[PDB]
Parts: sequence; C-alpha cells; structure tokens
Amino acid sequence: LRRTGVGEWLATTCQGCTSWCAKQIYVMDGRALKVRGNPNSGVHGMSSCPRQHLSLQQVYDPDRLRTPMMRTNPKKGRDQDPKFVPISWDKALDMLADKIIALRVANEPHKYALLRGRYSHINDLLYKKMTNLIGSPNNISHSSVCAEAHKMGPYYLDGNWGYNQYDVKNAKFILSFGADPIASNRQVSFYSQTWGDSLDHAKVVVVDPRLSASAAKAHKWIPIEPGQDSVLALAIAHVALVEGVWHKPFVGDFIEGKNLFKAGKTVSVESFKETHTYGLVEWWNQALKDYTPEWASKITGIDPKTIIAIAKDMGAAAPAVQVWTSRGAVMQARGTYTSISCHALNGLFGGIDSKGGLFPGNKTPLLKEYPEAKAYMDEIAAKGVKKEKIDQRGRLEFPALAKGKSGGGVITANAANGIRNQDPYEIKVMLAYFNNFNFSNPEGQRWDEALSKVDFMAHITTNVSEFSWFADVLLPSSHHMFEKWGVLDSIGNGVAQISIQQPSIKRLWDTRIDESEIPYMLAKKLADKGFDAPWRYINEQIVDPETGKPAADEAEFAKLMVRYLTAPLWKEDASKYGDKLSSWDEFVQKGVWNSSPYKLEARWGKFKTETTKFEFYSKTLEKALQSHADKHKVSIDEVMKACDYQARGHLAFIPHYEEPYRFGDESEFPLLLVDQKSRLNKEGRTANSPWYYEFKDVDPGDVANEDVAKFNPIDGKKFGLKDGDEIRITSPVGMLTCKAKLWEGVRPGTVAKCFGQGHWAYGRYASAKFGVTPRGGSNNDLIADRYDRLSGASAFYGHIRVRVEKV
Amino acid sequence: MRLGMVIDLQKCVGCGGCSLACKTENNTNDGIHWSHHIATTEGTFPDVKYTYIPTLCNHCDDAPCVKVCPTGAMHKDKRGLTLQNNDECIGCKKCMNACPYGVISFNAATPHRRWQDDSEVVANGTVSPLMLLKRTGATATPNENPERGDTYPMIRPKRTTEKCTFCDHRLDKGLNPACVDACPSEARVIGDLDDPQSKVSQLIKLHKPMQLKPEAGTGPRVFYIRSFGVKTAY
Ligand SMILES: Nc1nc2c(c(=O)[nH]1)N[C@H]1C(S)=C(S)[C@@H](COP(=O)(O)OP(=O)(O)OC[C@H]3O[C@@H](n4cnc5c(=O)[nH]c(N)nc54)[C@H](O)[C@@H]3O)O[C@H]1N2
Ligand SMILES: Nc1nc2c(c(=O)[nH]1)N[C@H]1C(S)=C(S)[C@@H](COP(=O)(O)OP(=O)(O)OC[C@H]3O[C@@H](n4cnc5c(=O)[nH]c(N)nc54)[C@H](O)[C@@H]3O)O[C@H]1N2
Ligand code: SF4
Ligand code: SF4
Ligand code: SF4
Ligand code: SF4
Ligand code: SF4
Ligand SMILES: [Mo]
Ligand SMILES: [O]
Ligand SMILES: [O]
Repeated sequence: LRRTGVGEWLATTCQGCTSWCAKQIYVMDGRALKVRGNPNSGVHGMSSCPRQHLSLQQVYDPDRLRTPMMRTNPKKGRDQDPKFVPISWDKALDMLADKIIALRVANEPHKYALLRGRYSHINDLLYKKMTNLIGSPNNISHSSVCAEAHKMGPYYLDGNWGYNQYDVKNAKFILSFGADPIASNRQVSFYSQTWGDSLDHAKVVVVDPRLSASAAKAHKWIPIEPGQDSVLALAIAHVALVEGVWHKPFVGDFIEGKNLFKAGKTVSVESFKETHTYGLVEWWNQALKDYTPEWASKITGIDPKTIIAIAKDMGAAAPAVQVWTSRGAVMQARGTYTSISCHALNGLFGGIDSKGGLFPGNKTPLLKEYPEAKAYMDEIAAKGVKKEKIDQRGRLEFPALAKGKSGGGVITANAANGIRNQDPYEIKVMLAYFNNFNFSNPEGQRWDEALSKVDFMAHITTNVSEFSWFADVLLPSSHHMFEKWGVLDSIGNGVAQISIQQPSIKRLWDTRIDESEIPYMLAKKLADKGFDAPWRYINEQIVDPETGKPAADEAEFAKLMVRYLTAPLWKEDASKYGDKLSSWDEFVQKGVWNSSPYKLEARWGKFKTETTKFEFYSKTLEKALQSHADKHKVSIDEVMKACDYQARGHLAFIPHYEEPYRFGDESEFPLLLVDQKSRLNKEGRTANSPWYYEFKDVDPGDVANEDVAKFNPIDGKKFGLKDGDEIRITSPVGMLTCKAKLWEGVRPGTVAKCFGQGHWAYGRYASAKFGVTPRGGSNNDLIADRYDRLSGASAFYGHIRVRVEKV
Repeated sequence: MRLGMVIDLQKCVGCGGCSLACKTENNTNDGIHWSHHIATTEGTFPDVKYTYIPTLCNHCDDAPCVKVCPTGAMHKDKRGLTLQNNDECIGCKKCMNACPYGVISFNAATPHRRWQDDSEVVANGTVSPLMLLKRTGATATPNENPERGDTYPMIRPKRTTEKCTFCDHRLDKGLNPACVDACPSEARVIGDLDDPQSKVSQLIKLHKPMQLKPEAGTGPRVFYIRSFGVKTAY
C-alpha cells in the first residue's frame, strides 16, 4: 500500500530564467508534486538551481485568474480600481476583435501594438505574423530591458549578436565583470554544478560592487565602484601587451619577434602581422598605450600590482581564459564600450572559440518561424507595416544598432514615451502577454501614464499584475510550465539542447495558451467579423508536418505549433547536428534533443564581421555608425555627441574608457544603487510564492521574510541606521520604502538591494494590500529612464544616485 | 549500521535547493524547515568572508532528543536513524530544547491553515486557497506529497514536534533523499559509516572532516569536507 515511487515523471521546460532548463515533473493523484532536472539533458542533466521547486507555488498560486474579465471602471490609473468582472472567452475576444477591425477600417492599423515579455520559440505567430497581417510594425519585445548591450561586444568584435556559453570545465582563468553564475545568468543549473570543481583548476576573479555568492567562492573579490569596470579591463589589456603575453596563435606577433609595445609610445602598424584579429596596433596607438596600471589605480583604487598579476596569470592561462560580462557592467548609458572593452580580452587571450574559453551556442535544426505571410498582406497591412515604430528606434538619438542596422533593435522602455507623447502617433489598441513593464522597466510610472492613455488594452497573464491594472480585458493564460505546449533551447557544457514544454496536469481553470490557442481563437473571431487573413494564414500555412492537415481544434493547434517547428529533430534524421530521434513520441518522452559537441576554433578565420577578423578596431561598428550618420546627414562624431558618448574620432571604434554617466546631485544623493537579482527570483514572478520569503536569506546578506537594502556599516553609522529600521530611499525620480541591513559585503558609498519585491498587485503574498500598498520596495521607481543609445538598452546601473532616511 | 551524510562545502553554492526540495517532499508547514542552513559573514570591507553551511538532523550516535523523550516516541532504528513515532508524541517539547542543534520544530498551529481561506483578490475572477484545494483534490495543501504518509503522517497534528527523517520513506524503496537529488553539484552523499567501503566512509578518510558542535558529545553523523571559500589571491 506504499506510494513512494508510484507516480510518473513527465518532461517539460522551466523558464525561471533564460537558462530554460529541461525538467521532469513528478505527478501523482493528478497533481504536480516535484521538479527535477531532466536526466536526458546534455547541458545540465538532473542538476538544477533552487527555483525549480518554487514552480509548484506558481501553478498552484491561489491568486491565479480562472476566467476572462473586463474592467468596469472607465477611468485608468494607479489610483483607480479597475472593478474587473468576469466575461466569457467569446465576449473578451469579440471586444478585442472589434477594436482591431475598427483600426483597419480607419486605415490606422499601425496604432495597434503587440507587447511581448517572456515567450517560447513558437512566438512567431502571435508576435510577428498576427501583428503584421493586422498591419502594424509595433511588435515590441522586452529585449532592451534585458541585455542587448551585452551583445554589442560579441557582435562588433566577432559577429555574434547573441550570448555565449563558458567552458568552465576546461578553464584556467575566469574573470567576471559582474556575473554571478551560481545565482543568475544563463545556465544557473550547469554553472552551479561545475563552479566548485572548477576552483581546483582555475583562478577565479569576480568584479562586483557587492560580495556575490560567486565572489564569496572566488580567489579574489574586486569591489569595483559602479560603472568603472572598463578601467580594469583596459589596464589588463595594456599590461598583456607590455609583457608580451597576448595569445600569439590567435592574434599574431611582431614581424621581427621583439615586443615593441612600450607604455605611452606609438608603434608602426606595419611592424606587426595579425593572424585572426584586426586592429591591435591601432588600438594601442589611439588609446591602449596610455591605459597603464597607474592610470587605472588612480580611478579605481585597485592595487596596480593586482592588475599586473591578473594580466600575467591570464597570459599564462591562455587560451583557457574566459571573461564574463553581466547586465550590471554593461546596462549603463555608455555601456556599449564596457561590453566591447571586456569582451576584447576574450580575443586578446585567445579564449574565443577555444578550450576553456567561450563561444556561441551550437547549431541546431530547430525552426524559429512559420511560413512567410506575404500573400496574406492586403493594401491596408502593406502600408501600415512601413510606419515608424512607436519606440522611435532609428532616430538620430536612438540608433539602436542591433546587427549593424540603424533602427534595428527594440527600445522597450521608450515605447512608453512614444505612447505617452503620441509620437510618432497614438497607440489605440494593445495586446500584451507574459510581461509587466510598469514593474520591470525603469521609471515604470511612465507605463502607468502611457497605458492610461490607450483606448483598449488586453493583457494575457496568469495573475493580475501591475500591468494588468490598466487593462480593459484580461485573458487568463494557461501556465507555461505545466499547462502548455512549447519549445525552448539552452546552451552550456559544450552543447546546445532543444527541449519540450508539455501539459503535465489537467488544466486547472478556464485558461488558454498565450502563444497558440489565443491567436487561433482571435483569428477565428476576426474572420467572423470580416477580416479572415490571419485565419487563412493559420489554416493554410501552419499545417501538420506529417499529415499536411490544419488543426481540428484549439487543443490540437497548441501541439501542432510545436510539432511544426521541431519536425527537423524527430521527423528527419538530425544526426549531422546531434541526436537521432525516431519519432515525435520519442522526442516527447525524452523531452530534449542534444547537439554534438562544439568544434573548437570553428569560427577562427570566418567571423561575420566586416573584416572576417576579431576586431579590436571595429570596422563593423564604423560601418553601422556611418550608415546611421548618413541617414541623418551628420558626421559620426555628431552621432556620438547626440547620443551622449564621450568618444570622438577613432575612439568610437575601439575599446576605450567612457566615464560612467551619473544622474543627480551627489551632495543630495550620496549613495550609488547596486541593483541585483534575487537567486530565488523567477524573473518578476515568484513574489507571490511563500517559500520565496521563507528562504530569502540564501541571497548573501539578505533577510528571510523581508525586503532589505544593504549598506556598509560605515554608511549605516553615517545615516544612523540599524538592522531592521524601516527606511525610505529616494532618488531624483522616485522613492521606495523597505528595511535596512548593515553588511560589510557592500562597497562603501553604495547600497545593494534586490529587485523583485515592491509589488502592489500580483497576489496576496506579493502585496501588502492588493491594489493599494506594496510589500517591500520597487527598485525601478528609483531608476531614471536612461539608455545606452547605441544598443537601445535601458540603463539599470551606475547612474542611480539615492539618499536614505528612517521612516 | 550507522547511516550518515557527507557534504562537500567547496561544491556547495549555498542556494537552498536542498531545503526547498525538503519542503516539497515532506509537507512541512509554512515556516517549518527540516533542512536549513547557517550562514556567517566575517571581516571588515574589503576583506569579507561569507560562508554557508547546510544543516539537517545529524542522526546522532548519542542523541539527547531520544534520551529526554518521556514516552519513547523519539527513538533510534536499526539503520542508526533518529525517527519519531508521531502518534506517541505528547508535545512536551523536551526533544526540541535538548537537541544541541536546534533542528526540531513544533506544530504550534494546525499545519496549512492558510489553505482554508476562501477570499479572492479579484472577486469571481481570481481563485482562492480553498477553491484551489477543492479543485486539485488535496486534503490540506495542493502541494502535499502522499508518499510521505508511507512511514510518518503526511500532515502532522498540532502539538507534535518534527524534524528531518533522512527521507526514510525513500530509503525504504531504494531511492535517494530529496535533498540529495536536488543538489546541482552532488555535494551531498549518504551511506553507511560502519561500512569501510561506502563512499561516505572513504570521503571522511580522504578529507579531514568538520562536524557541528562536536563538544556536545552526541556523535553527529553529518560530516563537512573542504571549505565554502578558497584562498585569496593577490
Ligand atoms: N536567480 C535568477 N537568475 C536569472 C534571472 C532571474 O530573474 N533570477 N533572469 C535571467 C535573465 S532574463 C538575465 S537577462 C540574466 C542576467 O544575468 P547577468 O547579466 O549575469 O546579471 P544580473 O543577474 O542581472 O545581475 C547583475 C549583477 O551586477 C552587479 N553590478 C551591479 N552594478 C554593477 C557595476 O557597475 N559593475 C559591475 N561589475 N557589476 C555591477 C549586481 O551586483 C549583480 O550581481 O539572468 C537570468 N538568470
Ligand atoms: N531593477 C531591475 N529591473 C529588471 C531586472 C533586474 O535585474 N533589476 N531584470 C530585467 C530583465 S533581465 C528582464 S528580461 C525583464 C523581464 O521583465 P518582464 O518581461 O516584464 O517579465 P516579468 O516581470 O517577469 O513579468 C511577467 C508577467 O507575466 C505574467 N505571467 C506570469 N506567469 C505567466 C505565464 O505562465 N504565462 C503568461 N502568458 N503570462 C504569465 C505576470 O503578469 C508577470 O507579471 O525585467 C527586467 N527588469
Ligand atoms: S529558474 Fe532558471 S536555472 Fe533555475 S531551474 Fe528554472 S530555468 Fe533552470
Ligand atoms: S542544494 Fe547543494 S549546493 Fe545548494 S545549498 Fe544545498 S547542499 Fe549546497
Ligand atoms: S541533531 Fe538533534 S534531533 Fe537530530 S538526532 Fe541529534 S539531538 Fe536528535
Ligand atoms: S515532544 Fe514528543 S517526541 Fe519530543 S520529547 Fe516530547 S513526546 Fe518525545
Ligand atoms: S534527508 Fe530528507 S528529510 Fe532530511 S533534510 Fe534531506 S530532504 Fe529533508
Ligand atoms: Mo533578461
Ligand atoms: O534573453
Ligand atoms: O529575453
């Protein structure tokens, strides 16, 4: 009669962070009881971070929506109770469909916007195709409030507009500018699995204004002043050249063998023969020759002997050297050149695409888009998609140079400003999913204002979050991890994997899957009302890869969307890229497809840069800036000035020191905010889980069941603070209240506080009084709306000055 | 037989995953955590040391919790585990105070009372704890693990004590403790300390282990090897 072990394990994927780990769910008596890493995973195996267990308080969250709703208070605002009442799916989508069709009749489909927060790889239909067919260019992702500045170095130096995996198992030196990979970043499960072991063969240095978990388990913690990371990166490169310890097999060497790099002195470009890099000597002559350890120590306070020793240790470890950048180092108004300066070291020491270094995700045959929709665009749609985007990307002061294109990248946080100012125009109809921009974007009160000015908005969400407060209609989502068909990927351990999301329980409430069932039902409703292009596109183009037939109903369509994109993994023989799977059923049962190991040096000699080299002098960035300048009939120097960078001339294209942007009077606001994530944050989605609070002190220095801001005792004494005091923290743009904690792991002159609390909605555990009073304090109310304009990224670090007081 | 655990502090990342797994496995009330931790910060900036030690019941050789128990409810089994016949617990609380490690908890409240609430944050729109309880068919909390009931109350009554049982119900089936499977670095290893060939027996011969409060004289059987931090360079 014993029951231990008699349940079933079913494969899915976690999305508590962009690690996107493959999981198994243990189900008994129809309930999900356990989560573990999927042993079939080649990236991480059964290894997991702690947040996997919090998933069970999300699907079984007692504040989830069980029905569509409409607001009945016609006023919108933080001060206005929406007075939601229940309606049917048919009525909710009827209301949305009517508003969309009215835009098309009025020849203003560009006044529709689709907002995307989290997502899976089946998102193309809801995000792009539905939006363009309606006739709008305003499919707005969250990428620029995430980490687009972190892609600038990799793209403009080695052609990778994307992330890297870090070969920790083979590393001999690990240098982290703000990354804390045993707590956050993009494979917490795998880097936690390996971090302790790696300390036995790698020297590890963590540069962070706070003592992170990773820094506590490192050979050196460098408590950098916020925004000064590039000073250390540049001085390390300088010493490497003076000492002659760049990685010659990758970079090259002087023609006559003798090292001619002497501090402060220019060198003939023609005396050096580069192999797989471009621009080393120009970089030296234009800037790096004067970035001495003494220069760096004066700015940072770091011992120059420590800088020199690090550079020499990296030289001896090459090419098994890897340099990490986090959001904290690069999501700053001038942060593009921190990504470039730190990532340049991965080329200088040969770690890029090398054993022990870092490299991109492996190739897989997963499809990422549904078929082209060109035949389904009518004249109304063709005209609308050409309009300027609501986030103003591509204007002189917003180059947002994703993948080398002026206006190529989203500017998520600025969409609130375009909407608020009706510039370029008014947004009249909005559909949003899996997002909470009032809470997650800097100075989110701007989204309060913007959303209050939108005639009709519908939010696809599990919970009534802060963003939902401003909705006309709520469309409750089936939970991504337990009630949904989806597909994701992950990279690490030298491989890329593709994993399934599948329902593991009977659907709890009257919800629908955001990315499949809802666009399908909406397309059907639009067709009933005379606009059938989305419906025709769906049932003629998204058909089963085996039978060629369209879906018979909602539930079938949810699975079909995954079958369509994954067919190359299980319908074909994918052996050339990794695993050979025999059937769709085997894919579902195992839950994951694994690639072959990464082929080291694969990209050497064929980077997707202008020169095909690893560019210390980025001709790739020069070409992109030239394009933007020519578009606006100005010089590149005038672009730099308009975007508030210090660089002029050749400095715009090389690693160089930008003084960090700061906002506010330092005498009034004497502390620099050090925003951090909680290691129990599933992005902005675990504040309504009681277990989160019970264990909140696993964040070093923090306090269970509380929201604390951490001060060094020096500053606590200065401002008369004691542990447990209720405090108000104020910046030039806003304030929050929380409690005080004194902790020596905080750099004096800074205050380290986790993002994630401060909800005033979401649920009964996340808020003090639902809809009225927050629990804890909302970090982004402190953070002025600022941008790394070359990337479009929002700034969350470095520029935030605050003051503190009791009560 | 004397089962015990070896925890490798260099592998440990101080994440609490073991303690969260214990919650899902054993149905402990909110605020009751059989697995927990002891964290310390030492030093003045910039020379700051942060360390984390995971804790559980040490299933001691000479257990004060067993010795003080007036009814014999707390007792040793044939594996060396300290287990509790919860039905015979009269709630005298002596075990909790006698335990030098503070790992025993008392059910002052009926567990999972928060799930009897039928209030809704959005009326007729969001659900409630009671409504979710009814929908899932669970008795006390939708997260309750029925496996726990194999050898111990799935939900303990008010006025009884409770602590880590070494996942005895999983051991009975040849399976691992929940915290062991939950650890990403495999930092936790269990086995028979009386068997010289067990991995735990070899681990403590290969490394000089640390124990918690060895001066109390209980003969704890959780051993810690290596160190959470590493030697500072430069
Ligand atoms: N536990 C957890 N893990 C996650 C997520 C989550 O929500 N929770 N989110 C996932 C996602 S979406 C993302 S994009 C990635 C992001 O992962 P990362 O880019 O690695 O960085 P963050 O986790 O955002 O943490 C920022 C860190 O920078 C520090 N820092 C702050 N200011 C500065 C500075 O000026 N200089 C330097 N050197 N450091 C500074 C903070 O102390 C903090 O440790 O993580 C993913 N992993
Ligand atoms: N100060 C500070 N701000 C930050 C960060 C930080 O470290 N510090 N991290 C930033 C980063 S890296 C990111 S990527 C962004 C992310 O920011 P967002 O994309 O806005 O994501 P969340 O805040 O997690 O909001 C997710 C919302 O989706 C809803 N929802 C929740 N679960 C589900 C589900 O299963 N299905 C569907 N359809 N909806 C669901 C809820 O309304 C939830 O509030 O936040 C960013 N903002
Ligand atoms: S929260 Fe992130 S790292 Fe942790 S199990 Fe989920 S996806 Fe993996
Ligand atoms: S799960 Fe493992 S790594 Fe995490 S705290 Fe527990 S013992 Fe340490
Ligand atoms: S740790 Fe405490 S509860 Fe566990 S056996 Fe020892 S004395 Fe008893
Ligand atoms: S509280 Fe229960 S188990 Fe503890 S000593 Fe008293 S009767 Fe024994
Ligand atoms: S052995 Fe079992 S009962 Fe003990 S701490 Fe680990 S999960 Fe909890
Ligand atoms: Mo992100
Ligand atoms: O991402
Ligand atoms: O993202």
